[PDB]
Amino acid sequence: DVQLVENGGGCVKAGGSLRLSCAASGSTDSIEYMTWFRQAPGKAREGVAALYTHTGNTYYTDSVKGRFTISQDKAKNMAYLRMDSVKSEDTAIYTCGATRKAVPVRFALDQSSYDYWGQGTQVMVS
Amino acid sequence: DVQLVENGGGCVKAGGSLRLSCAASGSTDSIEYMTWFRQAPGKAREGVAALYTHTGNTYYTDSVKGRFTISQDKAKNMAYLRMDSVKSEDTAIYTCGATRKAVPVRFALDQSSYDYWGQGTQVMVS
Amino acid sequence: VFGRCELAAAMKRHGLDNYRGYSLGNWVCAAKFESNFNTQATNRNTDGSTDYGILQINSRWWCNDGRTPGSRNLCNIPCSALLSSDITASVNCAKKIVSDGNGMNAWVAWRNRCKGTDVQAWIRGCRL
Amino acid sequence: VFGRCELAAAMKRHGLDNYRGYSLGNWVCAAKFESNFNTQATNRNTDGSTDYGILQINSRWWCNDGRTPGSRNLCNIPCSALLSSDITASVNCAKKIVSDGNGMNAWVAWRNRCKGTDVQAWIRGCRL
Repeated sequence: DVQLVENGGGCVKAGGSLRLSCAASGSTDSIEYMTWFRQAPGKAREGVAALYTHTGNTYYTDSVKGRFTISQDKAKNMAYLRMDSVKSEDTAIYTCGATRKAVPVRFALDQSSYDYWGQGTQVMVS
Repeated sequence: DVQLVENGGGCVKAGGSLRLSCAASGSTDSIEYMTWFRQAPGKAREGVAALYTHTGNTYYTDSVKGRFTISQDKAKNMAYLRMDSVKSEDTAIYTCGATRKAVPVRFALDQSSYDYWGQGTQVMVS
Repeated sequence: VFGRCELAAAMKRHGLDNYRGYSLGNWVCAAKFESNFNTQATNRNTDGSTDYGILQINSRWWCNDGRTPGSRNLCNIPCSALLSSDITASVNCAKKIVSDGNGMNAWVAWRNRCKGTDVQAWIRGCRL
Repeated sequence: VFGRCELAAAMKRHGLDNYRGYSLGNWVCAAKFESNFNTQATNRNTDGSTDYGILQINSRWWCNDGRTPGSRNLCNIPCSALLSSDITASVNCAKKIVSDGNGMNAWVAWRNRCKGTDVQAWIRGCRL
């Protein structure tokens, strides 16, 4: 039982730096993966940057490769996604998904695999 | 047969002035009502500022009372909604709804009565 | 087919005279361009609503036919009453329609032809 | 119930020794805290998946029991084989599980007790 709350977002022009913050509550011990899914208008939800809470390995989608950085803290049960060199296509609603089971790496970006989600936080680019 | 296209929006400072502009094409003679519906995250679509093309009577929701002003031009079949004293709650996606029929006043802000919708335009408040 | 002058006289009797600051010519013109002076005339709509009465009152918001989706039936008067051979129901519901707040602009015929025109010519010479 | 030293010897014979840079103690501790040296133990899950084998291999991603939604059966080995009285299938699928990339961190018991702990004590005195 983990409830996900997103923080940050808002206005950042192209090339700016913006940090998205996500937190976990309840039975945070069972948390295994933390991923950000962008619900762009007219496009289905898709993973952006998966993560493993314990090992810390980061997996990124080809679009956001070399641009976004995702890390987390074990004592706080929060993971944040730094973004840079944002472009027009980056406009979407980001959801900080979560799961309570050890998902395979190839399925780390799969929305269906995850068993928890948080309120959508928007990201827009001027 | 009228298709609605939105313009403007985007990032704006709190208390700033924003001019959302909307347009109609095709069989625009049948156009009767033009209204702005804000699809805020986690909230269902709701009317904001109903307007009548011919009489010009302007009807606003209690939230946007005394703040937003809606006006249109008969020759340019365009209706724009000025925004002032914007706050965080105003942050939402505004949709330029329209109708081909004379809806009652009480239902002027109800989406179900309307028949035409446009592409949602993003509105941001810092 | 209803007569022009007789319809104007009946409307004046019913009390629609000087309703919402509109002369009888406006109403006579609107009815003539709406139903060609036929209370039995009906017209379908793409949404499924059907106009009723001499003034072509829409069922989706005014009269409950039971065949149109989302019938608000604000007048609460059955569409059959508007379809009746008498014009009382049509004028009774048109009073509520005009009193809605937007006046006579709601009806398409009135705006198309009856608005900003010599509506008095329609009633001229009727000896009312 | 498998013997602890005998279980370690069987795992060493199977080739699991020094797999993914993990000593036999890690595997022994993981098995002990997963199924208490029992290959016949099975546990349900809220999502409907059922763990199988001595190492408690989950069916949703590893073995196809046919009774769990979204069975990705990555080990493509029937859950019955893991449920078998031998530990061959369990170790065979555990090799793929640990080879996934995250190591033995996938197994909850290993992280809880066999991670950063004197796992070598489990195999100590087993004359292997």
